[PDB]
Amino acid sequence: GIDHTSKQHKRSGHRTAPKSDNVYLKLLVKLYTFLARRTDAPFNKVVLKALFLSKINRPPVSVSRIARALKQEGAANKTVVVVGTVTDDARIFEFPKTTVAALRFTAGARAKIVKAGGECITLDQLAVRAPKGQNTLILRGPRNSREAVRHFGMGPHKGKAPRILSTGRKFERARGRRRSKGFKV
Amino acid sequence: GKSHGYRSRTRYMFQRDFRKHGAVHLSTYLKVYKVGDIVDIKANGSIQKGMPHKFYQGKTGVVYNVTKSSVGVIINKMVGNRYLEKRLNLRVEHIKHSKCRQEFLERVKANAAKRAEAKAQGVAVQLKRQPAQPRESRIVSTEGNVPQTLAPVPYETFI
Amino acid sequence: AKSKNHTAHNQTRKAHRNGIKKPKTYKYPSLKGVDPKFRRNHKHALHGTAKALAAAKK
Amino acid sequence: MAHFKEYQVIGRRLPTESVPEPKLFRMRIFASNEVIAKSRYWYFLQKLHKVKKASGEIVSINQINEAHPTKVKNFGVWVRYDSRSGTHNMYKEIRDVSRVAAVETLYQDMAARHRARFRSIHILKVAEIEKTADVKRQYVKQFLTKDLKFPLPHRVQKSTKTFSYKRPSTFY
Amino acid sequence: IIQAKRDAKAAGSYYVEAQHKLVFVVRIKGINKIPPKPRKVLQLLRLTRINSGTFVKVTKATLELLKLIEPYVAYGYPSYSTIRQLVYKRGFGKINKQRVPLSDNAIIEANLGKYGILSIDDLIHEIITVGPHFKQANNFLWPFKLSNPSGGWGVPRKFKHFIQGGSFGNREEFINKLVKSMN
RNA sequence: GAAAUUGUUGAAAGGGAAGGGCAUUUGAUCAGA
RNA sequence: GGAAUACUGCCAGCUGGGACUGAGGACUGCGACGUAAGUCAAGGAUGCUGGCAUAAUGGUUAUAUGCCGCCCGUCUUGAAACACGGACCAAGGAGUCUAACGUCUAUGCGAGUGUUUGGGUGUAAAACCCAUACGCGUAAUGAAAGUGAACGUAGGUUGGGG
RNA sequence: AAAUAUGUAAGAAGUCCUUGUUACUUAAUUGAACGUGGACAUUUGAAUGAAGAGCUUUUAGUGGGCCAUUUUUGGUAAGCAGAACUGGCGAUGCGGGAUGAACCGAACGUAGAGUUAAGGUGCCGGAAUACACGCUCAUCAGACACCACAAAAGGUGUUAGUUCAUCUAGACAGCCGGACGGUGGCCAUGGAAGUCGGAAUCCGCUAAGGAGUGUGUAACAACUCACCGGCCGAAUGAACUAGCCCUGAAAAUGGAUGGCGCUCAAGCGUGUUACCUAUACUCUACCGUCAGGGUUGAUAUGAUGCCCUGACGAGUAGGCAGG
RNA sequence: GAGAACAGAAAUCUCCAGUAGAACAAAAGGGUAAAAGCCCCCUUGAUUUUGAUUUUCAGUGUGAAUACAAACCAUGAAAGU
RNA sequence: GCAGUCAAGCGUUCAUAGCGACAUUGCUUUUUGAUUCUUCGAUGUCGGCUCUUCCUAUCAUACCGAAGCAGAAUUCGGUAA
RNA sequence: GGUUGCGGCCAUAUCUACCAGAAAGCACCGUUUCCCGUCCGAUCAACUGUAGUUAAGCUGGUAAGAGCCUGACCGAGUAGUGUAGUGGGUGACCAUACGCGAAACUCAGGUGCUGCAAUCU
Ligand SMILES: [K+]
Ligand SMILES: [Mg+2]
Ligand SMILES: [Mg+2]
Ligand SMILES: [Mg+2]
Ligand SMILES: [Mg+2]
Ligand SMILES: [Mg+2]
Ligand SMILES: [Mg+2]
Ligand SMILES: [Mg+2]
Ligand SMILES: [Mg+2]
Ligand SMILES: [Mg+2]
Ligand SMILES: [Mg+2]
Ligand SMILES: [Mg+2]
Ligand SMILES: [Mg+2]
Ligand SMILES: [Mg+2]
Ligand SMILES: [Mg+2]
Ligand SMILES: [Mg+2]
Ligand SMILES: [Mg+2]
Ligand SMILES: [Mg+2]
Ligand SMILES: [Mg+2]
Ligand SMILES: [Mg+2]
Ligand SMILES: [Mg+2]
Ligand SMILES: [Mg+2]
Ligand SMILES: [Mg+2]
Ligand SMILES: [Mg+2]
Ligand SMILES: [Mg+2]
Ligand SMILES: [Mg+2]
Ligand SMILES: [Mg+2]
Ligand SMILES: [Mg+2]
Ligand SMILES: [Mg+2]
Ligand SMILES: [Mg+2]
Ligand SMILES: [Mg+2]
Ligand SMILES: [Mg+2]
Ligand SMILES: [Mg+2]
Ligand SMILES: [Mg+2]
Ligand SMILES: [Mg+2]
Ligand SMILES: [Mg+2]
Ligand SMILES: [Mg+2]
Ligand SMILES: [Mg+2]
Ligand SMILES: [Mg+2]
Ligand SMILES: [Mg+2]
Ligand SMILES: [Mg+2]
Ligand SMILES: [Mg+2]
Ligand SMILES: [Mg+2]
Repeated sequence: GIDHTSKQHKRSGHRTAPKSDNVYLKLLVKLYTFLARRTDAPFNKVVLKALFLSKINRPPVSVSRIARALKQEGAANKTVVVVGTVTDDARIFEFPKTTVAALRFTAGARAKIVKAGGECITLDQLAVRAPKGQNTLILRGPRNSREAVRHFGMGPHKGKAPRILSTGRKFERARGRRRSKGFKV
Repeated sequence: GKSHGYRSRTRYMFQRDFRKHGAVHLSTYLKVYKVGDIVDIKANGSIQKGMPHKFYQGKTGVVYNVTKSSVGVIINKMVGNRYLEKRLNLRVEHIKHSKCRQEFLERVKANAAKRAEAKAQGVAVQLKRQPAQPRESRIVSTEGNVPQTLAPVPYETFI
Repeated sequence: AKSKNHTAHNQTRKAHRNGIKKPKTYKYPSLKGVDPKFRRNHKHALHGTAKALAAAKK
Repeated sequence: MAHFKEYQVIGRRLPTESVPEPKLFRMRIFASNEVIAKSRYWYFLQKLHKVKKASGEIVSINQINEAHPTKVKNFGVWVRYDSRSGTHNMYKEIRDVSRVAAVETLYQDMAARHRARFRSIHILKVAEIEKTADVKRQYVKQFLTKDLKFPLPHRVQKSTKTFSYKRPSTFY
Repeated sequence: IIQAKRDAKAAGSYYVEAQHKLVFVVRIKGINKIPPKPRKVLQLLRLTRINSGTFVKVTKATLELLKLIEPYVAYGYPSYSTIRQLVYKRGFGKINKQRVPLSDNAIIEANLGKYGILSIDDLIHEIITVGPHFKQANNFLWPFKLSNPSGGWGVPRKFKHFIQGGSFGNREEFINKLVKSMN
């Protein structure tokens, strides 16, 4: 017998391959597994880990987010890497010329980048251009902007978006939500 | 029925330290508490206002707020399987400055001075405390100290 | 039929299975219960400090 | 406890700045090894003086060998022991060739006759009785008569085999 | 040390030997029915299995741990021969959280070289003489997995104190015989 | 044309149940090389 | 006074007998001996020899022998229970589908999304194509009237992968 | 006023130096908070450890408990009823306690070898009818904790002790002799003379003899004993103490140190070795799980592939995964 | 305790001693002596606004309480409360 | 319910022939309680009749010890179911 | 060093009984028109510092003083207590092992220290 100080046979708790059966995603995973194993560049390892992420862990990165990241001092000529979908954003009226590497581009996002004079490239094209992630800028979309997230941690005095089907007057607003009916929260 | 009041079971906790009853001496009110100061909580039974709950007697916390006659103290309370942040509004008669870090601050100053004198004289610092070490070898003389032989004593009652 | 009334048996074991976790101290703690007069003046002090530091970055 | 050895144990009641060179107390302890000897020394020092192992130190432990291990001696042994209902002092006389052998015999005899375990016995004193007629116990006095001879009737020889073919004899 | 004892005796003094700086502790009790505080102390001394042993540098902080776990361990002062045989036969290093046998000096150099330990004998020296890097060397050493004693425990019952005819507690110099029979 | 249940034949065992586990003896039978 | 011996301990001292194991499968390494060739007990067994070539080993099965072995299911703190169901066998026999939903995951598109109410079409309940709407989302808040999201490089400080 | 338990601190989110903001505060650039700038990494300021840490979501079952040591309440008590801490059983097999949920030991993948735990070694039954010192004879002996009961009080049974005494100037026991005088001491009593009783405890002669140790009388008397002698000649007496044994000790079918049986034990107390064996420890092999890695440079068709390394494996309710 | 007509053993007056052996609404515990007790003077902070916090606790509610803020007041010479 | 230990007293005198206070130690499960462990998909719930066996804390019978046993009768106790 | 005003710690400072106190200070002390308060100028208020005194307050000393404070190889490693055993004991309880460790008692010492400011033979 052994007095175990930790749980035995505990899985790492992190994905080691995508849950997806996309053959092209599996090929990209293979390429970046090779790169992460035989380059020692942290960019390749983080891209390989990002390729495993689920959909809610790969929020879309808008072109406006890419432009704001490129407005960083010294990042104007860096290749923007988004392991996920790049979406369009009509709220920004001036997009700069740049190279964006992403898993997927929305038609509008690709059109905006091309019209601004840049290129939309795949992750294997990015690997060929910069095998060690030279001059790269990894961008991640807002994870906690999800609709599901605001209901997380619901409870007294949390302010955490009760799970409700219809909203308005008569829908969970009287007893426990205001001092005039019993108490507020 | 059962009885769990605010001051239940505080009969000896909140007593006045026999032959130390009456008015609180003025050093308690002349003490100065800044935000971040570490204070020990000990309720004064003669001051019924701003009194801590019995759970916080003997608890040590950090001041987060300073008011006219009271300070706010942050206490980490064990509730279930985790600690919850509690904020107590305690009058200064129920707290005192904690000496749990006076030794640490003096050690900090002494370590700074020792480090400066080390980097001025040579290369040696040894700025970490060490536990009590095993004693080294020593020679014990018998000059004027010849060993006296003892024996266990026989039983007797002497009552 | 009478039953058991109370016991703390196994409660410490349950609490220590997931452990008693210290409450994750942060720098810049919350100013929830801080004296509102101090908070009101602190807001103006920080605003003036920010404006001074912005104007002095030449 | 086991086959005994005798140790002198000298301890110090560790010096301070006010009292350097403390009084260096000594004991003769019968024990099977030095760990037990030191433990017994500290036990009796805690029974006698205001000191404990944490506030004292062992200055010296030395095995004391029998001066004449091949000379037959009469020993008088003063012991104190705890019975089931009280504490009593006893004086016994043991004939042996060494203090350690006499003490082993004493522990065996106390266990046999009074059910006194090792933990319940304090050896107050073991001293050789130099002069006969100061031996006061008949079970030792009977072994000091001039030209003492005695037979060993009914000898029982141990058989190396399960079966014997001779109907053996107990002559001697 | 021998000559200091002889000279003190010749001068009529007593040479009090320096208190031992090193102990070897072997867990002699199973993993069942251990109170939480002694169980935690055993885990922090890496005795998570019966007949597992570790070296402990003696201070007040570790002496109180030994006091807490006394009824479940046999500990004492290991000799050079005991330490050498332990490291030679059952010496394993913790390398990348793995138990790797110390079959070559290159392993010891690659894992303890930054502390000036180049060989298995350098490791043994750092253990026996409690050096500046004793903590790192001892923690690099995987807890020794000893067998049961080959001639038995020498007592009918293990779980009373060594002073009381048992096996646990401080058996100061006899730990060498116990560990050798266990190795 | 199953099983429960039954007859005959053949084999085997059987001092107040039978059945089972590990191991091998003996009898019968059999694969692989 | 000089030893010896006991006891305890040490030797990187020598050596005999017994048992179990032989995993791995070109080389790579660390060593030892040897001046060097090379050899080796040095990152896991090889060498020589004999009998058999089949029920001999072995498997299966029946029996015998040694030791062990309470009747399953269930409720229960506790079942072999003098607690309940079960004489036996075959077949049937118990978390299903739907409406609306939470989390998570996969897929398509993405500030948009949903062709399939319906229309067109068809090799005719399939497949293919489609307008206007509608639903949800892109704005919230207030009981409501109502109002409605950039001082700033959409802020400062701290940590932050890259 | 302890012990145990318990709060806090042991640094870079620190320390030190200079001075910017404020509508707060001060008599006052006084202080408070937040700052800009500058200096200090070998031990960045105790020990030990760290199959890493932190974080989030969503869901099953459960919400009758019970037992053991210790603390403890009610109750005479309970295999009762209720609390505290811990460890367990439930949910757990394995070796031991004959047998048993909880005790001891130890927790479990499939095997081999070795060593042990608790417990044992007369035979059942693997292992010394081993060694050593003693104790016990039971016409109800005794024989390993939990646990399957026994007490007060007793015993010239036997063993070992404590204390106080007597003794060659003659002890104890034993046999024989004396055991007197004042005196029927003073008092109710009907009678009371040493011996129904109250008080008084003397003196003499003494080697010695109580104003009497008992039998006895109505009272006497008569015997007897304390006390002293004669004989003998070396040890003896008393009160206690506690070991084993015995008495105390009585229930119902016939039966239980587990059985047989065991008596310088195969019982009891103690000590020393040797030996036996768990699914426990050590080493190795194989299976699987987890973790860390190597390997798309091809003939390499199995990169969820091949390979290397280390550790781990109990399980009801229940969850998930691969089949 | 010592003193004064009725007036003693209890009436009113005086002094001394008096660490609280009294009193503070109530049960008990704690607290309190130039007071928290007794007497006197003035008053309505037993007011308004909405937050924070402690106990019970799920860190929900309710009750009770704590410390502030923004007003208006009371009291005192004032600090303050 | 039954049995002990002490022994102030009863027993004309005399503790213990027979008793025995004030106390105290036990045994038994033929009383009644206490508890709720077994049984509520069911152990037939009083008493009597009949019949067998077991226990001894023995009423009688056998043999005895003791007495406030002269005999007779009786009482206490032992081996004994 | 004395004294005063304000104090800090709050008896080593308190309590009882005597003794002493130069200078200054403090104090008692003298008066009732005014402000003010009482049954009472006793308290409180005001006025004088003049008429007097160290009697008291106050300060210090004394006492095998009471109390209080400190220390102790004093009691005592005792009581108690954490951990351990298939330890003892019918039990009640007790012993032992590894640790922690009192209180009473006894003895010895001591009897305010000190800050700011002013003033004094
Ligand atoms: K029933
Ligand atoms: Mg395992
Ligand atoms: Mg207190
Ligand atoms: Mg109040
Ligand atoms: Mg319940
Ligand atoms: Mg062996
Ligand atoms: Mg054993
Ligand atoms: Mg047919
Ligand atoms: Mg059939
Ligand atoms: Mg038959
Ligand atoms: Mg030798
Ligand atoms: Mg065969
Ligand atoms: Mg069986
Ligand atoms: Mg039940
Ligand atoms: Mg069952
Ligand atoms: Mg039954
Ligand atoms: Mg049922
Ligand atoms: Mg049925
Ligand atoms: Mg079927
Ligand atoms: Mg239920
Ligand atoms: Mg119950
Ligand atoms: Mg259950
Ligand atoms: Mg178990
Ligand atoms: Mg049994
Ligand atoms: Mg045998
Ligand atoms: Mg007795
Ligand atoms: Mg007469
Ligand atoms: Mg008996
Ligand atoms: Mg036997
Ligand atoms: Mg024996
Ligand atoms: Mg095995
Ligand atoms: Mg892997
Ligand atoms: Mg499993
Ligand atoms: Mg007042
Ligand atoms: Mg309430
Ligand atoms: Mg029926
Ligand atoms: Mg029936
Ligand atoms: Mg009878
Ligand atoms: Mg006047
Ligand atoms: Mg006045
Ligand atoms: Mg005077
Ligand atoms: Mg005095
Ligand atoms: Mg145990």
